[PDB]
Amino acid sequence: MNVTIRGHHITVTEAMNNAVHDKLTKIARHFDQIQSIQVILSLDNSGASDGGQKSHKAEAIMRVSGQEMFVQALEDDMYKAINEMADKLDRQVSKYKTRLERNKV
Amino acid sequence: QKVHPIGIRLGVVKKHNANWYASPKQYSEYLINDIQVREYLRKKLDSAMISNIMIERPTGAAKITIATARPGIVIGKKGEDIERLQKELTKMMGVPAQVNIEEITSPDLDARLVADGIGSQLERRVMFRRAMKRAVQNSMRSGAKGIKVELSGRLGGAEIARTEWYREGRVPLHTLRADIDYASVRAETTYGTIGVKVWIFRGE
Amino acid sequence: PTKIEMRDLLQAGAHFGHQTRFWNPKMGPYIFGARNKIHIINLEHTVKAFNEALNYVNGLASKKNKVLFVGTKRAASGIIAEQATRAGMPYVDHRWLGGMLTNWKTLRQSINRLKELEKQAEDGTFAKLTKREALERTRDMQKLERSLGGIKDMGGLPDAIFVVDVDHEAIAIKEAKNLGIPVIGIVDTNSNPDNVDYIIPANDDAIRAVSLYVTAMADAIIAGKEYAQTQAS
Amino acid sequence: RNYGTGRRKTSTARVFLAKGTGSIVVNGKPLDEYFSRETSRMVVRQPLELLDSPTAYDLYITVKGGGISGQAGAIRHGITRALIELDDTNKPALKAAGFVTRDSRQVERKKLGLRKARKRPQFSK
RNA sequence: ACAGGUGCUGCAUGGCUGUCGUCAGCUCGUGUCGUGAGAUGUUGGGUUAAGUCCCGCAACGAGCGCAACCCUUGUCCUUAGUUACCAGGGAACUCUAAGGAUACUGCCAGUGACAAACUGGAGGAAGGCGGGGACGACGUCAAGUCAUCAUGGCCC
Repeated sequence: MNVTIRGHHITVTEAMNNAVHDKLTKIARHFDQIQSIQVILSLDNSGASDGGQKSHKAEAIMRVSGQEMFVQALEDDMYKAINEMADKLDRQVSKYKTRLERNKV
Repeated sequence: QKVHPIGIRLGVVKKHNANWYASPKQYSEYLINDIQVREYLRKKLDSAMISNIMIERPTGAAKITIATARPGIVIGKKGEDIERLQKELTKMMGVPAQVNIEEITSPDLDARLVADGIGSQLERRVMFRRAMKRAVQNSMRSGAKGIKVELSGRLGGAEIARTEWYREGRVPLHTLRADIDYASVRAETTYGTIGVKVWIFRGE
Repeated sequence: PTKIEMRDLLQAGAHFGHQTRFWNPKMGPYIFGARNKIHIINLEHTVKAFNEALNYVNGLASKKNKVLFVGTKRAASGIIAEQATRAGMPYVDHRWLGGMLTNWKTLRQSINRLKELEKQAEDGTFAKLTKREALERTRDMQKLERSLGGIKDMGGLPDAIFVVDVDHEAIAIKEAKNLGIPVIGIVDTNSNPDNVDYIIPANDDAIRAVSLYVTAMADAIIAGKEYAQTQAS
Repeated sequence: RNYGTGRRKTSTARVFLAKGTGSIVVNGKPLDEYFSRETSRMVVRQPLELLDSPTAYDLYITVKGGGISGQAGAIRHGITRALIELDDTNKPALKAAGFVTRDSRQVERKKLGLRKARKRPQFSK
């Protein structure tokens, strides 16, 4: 399973890399059927008419066998964006895994 | 998202506002000098109400046909203001070009004049929807089968810009044989630029 | 023509109500009895109300007023059309469009479109049109004629309405109450007599019976017009 | 001297028909010498042999444009048109095989943002 | 004075663009119903590529979308015949490029609510949207663009 962590308009640091890798390996612990992960960390605006609050973005496009789920999170701080993105991705992994497991019965 | 109403109708029910032929080497020079003429004359005749201008030209001289609703101010007293512009037109253009002025019988049916009037009011700080409704009313009573005017930007000075449009009548954009006049000008307000688009539909 | 006879009303069968389970309890005064689970309308009452209705339509037609004949029932459409045309009166016989009278300013556009289509088919404009396009314009004309053929010459709201089967024409009754225009109606044992001024308790389901009431109304309006034409000279 | 014009893809064959032996002259050369592909060889003789008269007419065919099977189809269509020009009762039997209907199929233009008329650039998921 | 700035802000904007999506939708006027937000129309029976069409129906109508008008291709006709063509100098043919004809469920047989429509057949080059393209609704994503250009503010 691949893990790509790109950064648009921001310099991704070692701390950002760790803060994405630790959560990715946590989701990949419960789901072992993930093909690829691509996480883009962006700074999509300057908050010129709202004072931030959505200035940083963290998006995750993950590909599983037969499906592709994308999640995104806007936030003032990039670390909080990363955590919210990770939580959405974990919830979607759980949703897909339980649907697939309940399709057998 | 929407094609230009005149551009998509150029060959079906409409006509270009330039009617000269040039060899591939001459096309660049003719078009560049033509665009320069248009820009200079549109900046010079800002005070007057001038609609589409047809810069058509034979070999040598040219015949520039300007359509307006203020012929007196354009021409001047006994042709004293048309000739002063004639000399400059020849001075920057090639062989002396004759400029003739045509009259717009119904200024409320020309999409350019309506758009520029809306823009002038907006620049003079007239309430935006007041201007929209005034223009729609005038044009829809002046015989137009349909009008649609669209304002875009910081309407009134709002931080968050928006688009407000007003339709009355048909204005069937997707029909090619519609004879839809269109204009898109800008009002330079103290809080930025407002985009003023006007569609006027008047038959087949 | 101002009075109706009970003998031919009984012969037509205007006293046959519905079964004794669909009746409206507000029809108790007019119901004479129940014969084999069927309500019998009191001929005395229907004739007494019919005389007043005929007097009212005589007085209305003597003043060049318009009373609109409403009935879309399968046993009333053709008869309503015939007698309304005979009396020269507007009618609806196929379907009461919602808002016929409360939205008459919008029905004006459809009426005008129909009339200008009549003009274009009368002056022979089909020699300038195509084959199928003229056919579809003609089809549009006929479709509008079905809906609003009898009310094209109405020229305003009617001064009274004559409805057959109030229960069936409840929308027309509601509009009449909305606009205040009087409504005389034939109302059966199962129907609601409310919102109706000149109620005629009678059987509205038999074509033979409906013909009697509609012809009587037409004859009364005709007599009123004829009398109103006697003071010209 | 019954002449017919046939067209296919891009070729346009002008064929002249005369009652004769069966000499077929495709653009100045015999049929078998001009057409090196047997598939394109059948198509020219298909209408003649359909109604059982291969060696009954001298054909003067001039093809222009098109490839090697488009030209054969154009020649077949032109021969069909000349045969129906010769006889109208030929058409009822020569129509059931679809030899008189012009084939309007043509190279679909390359559309923008596409590799070909229909082919789309790939994108991995 | 200023000029200049490919300096910042596309989350202050205009203009232009992508995208859902050429998906069949999105609305409004008047009327009616509801204290009201709202509803109805726009739902239902069919039918269609299509809110396409018909029929019902408290709705009656309208607008933007759909379709058509546009380009090209497929058959034929007319004007014209060079630098094009070549059947016998020719004015036939191919071709070139302007104007037109044709196609409309027009006809037949059925099914279908006495309907819209559908199924098949003839003729025809083409049959039911003949093939392809242009045309991209209200809006969505604070989507892209201040580096095409213009532009408020900030800054050198």
